[PDB]
Amino acid sequence: DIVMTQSPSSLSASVGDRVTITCRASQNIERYLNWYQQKPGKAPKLLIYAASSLQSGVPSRFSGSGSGTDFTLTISSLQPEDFATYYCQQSASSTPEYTFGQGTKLEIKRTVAAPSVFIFPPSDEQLKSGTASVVCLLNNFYPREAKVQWKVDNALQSGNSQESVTEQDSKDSTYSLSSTLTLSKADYEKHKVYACEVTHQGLSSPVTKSFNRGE
Amino acid sequence: EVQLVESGGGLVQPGGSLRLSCAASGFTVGWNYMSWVRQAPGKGLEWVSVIYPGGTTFYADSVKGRFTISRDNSMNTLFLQMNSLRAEDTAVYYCARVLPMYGDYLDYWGQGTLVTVSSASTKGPSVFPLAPSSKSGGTAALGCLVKDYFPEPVTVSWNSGALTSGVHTFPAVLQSSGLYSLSSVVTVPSSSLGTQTYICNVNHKPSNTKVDKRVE
Amino acid sequence: TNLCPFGEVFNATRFASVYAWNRKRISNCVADYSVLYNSASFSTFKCYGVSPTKLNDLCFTNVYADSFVIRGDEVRQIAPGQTGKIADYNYKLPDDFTGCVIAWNSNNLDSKVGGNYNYLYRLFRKSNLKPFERDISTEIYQAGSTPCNGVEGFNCYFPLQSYGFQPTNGVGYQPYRVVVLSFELLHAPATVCGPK
Repeated sequence: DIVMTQSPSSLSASVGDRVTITCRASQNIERYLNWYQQKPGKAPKLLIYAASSLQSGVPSRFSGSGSGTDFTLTISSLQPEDFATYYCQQSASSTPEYTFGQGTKLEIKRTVAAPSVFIFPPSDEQLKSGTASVVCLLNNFYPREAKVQWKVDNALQSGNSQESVTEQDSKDSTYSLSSTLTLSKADYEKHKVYACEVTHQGLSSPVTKSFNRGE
Repeated sequence: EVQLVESGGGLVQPGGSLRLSCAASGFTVGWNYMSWVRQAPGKGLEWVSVIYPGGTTFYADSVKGRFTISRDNSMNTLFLQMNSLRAEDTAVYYCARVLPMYGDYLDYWGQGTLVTVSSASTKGPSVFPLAPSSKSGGTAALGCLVKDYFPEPVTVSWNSGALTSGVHTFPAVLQSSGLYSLSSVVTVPSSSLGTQTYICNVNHKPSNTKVDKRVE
Repeated sequence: TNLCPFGEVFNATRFASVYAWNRKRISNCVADYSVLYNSASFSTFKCYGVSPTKLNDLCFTNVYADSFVIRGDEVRQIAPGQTGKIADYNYKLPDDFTGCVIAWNSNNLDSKVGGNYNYLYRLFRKSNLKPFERDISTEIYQAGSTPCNGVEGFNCYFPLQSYGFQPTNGVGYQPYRVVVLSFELLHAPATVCGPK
């Protein structure tokens, strides 16, 4: 079966820039190549069909070209909502044996933004279930690389926390992070003060948010 | 207006079966080329199956002999019956209308339904409030921690969809437990904590757990 | 003395589009399949029911020569029990098909620079074709709930599409001419036989 290789696999560019993604086919597929855009958690949207024809309702800044083995999808002025994953798909065979590329993720470059840090102590409702989850929140920052260290009575925690990062916001191109530190209620009640210390490019010095068990 | 709505996804035991439905409005499925496309978590798109207007079917070699695609015209619905599901079949499944005029391209997609196949049991979530404390400036964060559920997904809205600004619902992370947990937060002017009432609506339909919890 | 007119079908300056596939009835002559059986021009010659060896010693009360043009990568759809847009909406062979499918590349005959868009195929039809059925309808195909009234647009599509044969195309997308010889015989007297 025909293999579609997309290049690059990830890309970062600024608002207003010209962006080009390439799709290469292991065999000649003439112009039986389509380009789709997929935003996180949303349905893929058809942008280009027959290599160079633009689907109705798609902005004119999207356009595709190429033929045979090599094709390029270009966006002439990148905008914040274009953060997505772009897939090329071939339809060369008369009988259905469609294949897709492995996608190019297009991320927006923007100015540095420091996160707003918040801390949430464990719900009392979760505390009558024998467990405690302390949540640390990093809101609306860029770049995505942030550092969250939990400290329980100034003792660094390891292995009992997990982190989740949203995908790039479609309006301001920022990220947000949720870090959950989970303890037994028994080992929750053993310590007094819980802090999350965040290090980010947009912060002069690490920012720590802290609380004392039971205020 | 046109739309395709998928349903039937959920948890299936390895080797089990499940029937995915895709209800169409606008085009009539009986007269269209239709296709099913799957996407494994975090990876790329893979063609699954296609049905012609005349009834002819085609299947990817991963799924031949195990998946069958069919139609109901009265219901205007497409169906994907899956048998002896393997772990690799875990994916988001989209239905798509296909147009044949310039090769085959998929001009309208369904919006996915998640099929998770594993030997674990379905679990309803416990939803706890992440309440803002008094000193936690000009903005205040509040949210819901949806903990210990299986499988994904859970849908969280705020004030039954009335509040969408500032809402961040984070991708779920699988705990050492094998259970999922997830955070949905939103930041607000802290004056707004006297104005508005904030209820998080969590729904986990593999369990049909529906919980509306106001926070603070 | 009367030989059958296989040159008229095989050596024809034109072939029909597959949706409008042409059929010549062959009656009351002696057909030798000698020229065709051993020939350096063809790239497909599959016979079902009959063996191509015996072709010049077996007989039928009529034979039909079906002529059309498709692209090479769909020639394998011209066969019993196969599926696809050609087999479903243009030319269908039966499951009990007794006859020979012959096909050869015709890139220097039916492609032309900038493309020849005279060869069409039907890509939209409500139901599959019955064996040896021909559909010439050009009515706008209704894909939605609202009727079309002969106007194309969204969910209202022209049912035919041109092949667009260009000589630079790959061999799978090159035009192939196809002759389907259907051997029909009933207990009417046999009228088409061979050199014996």
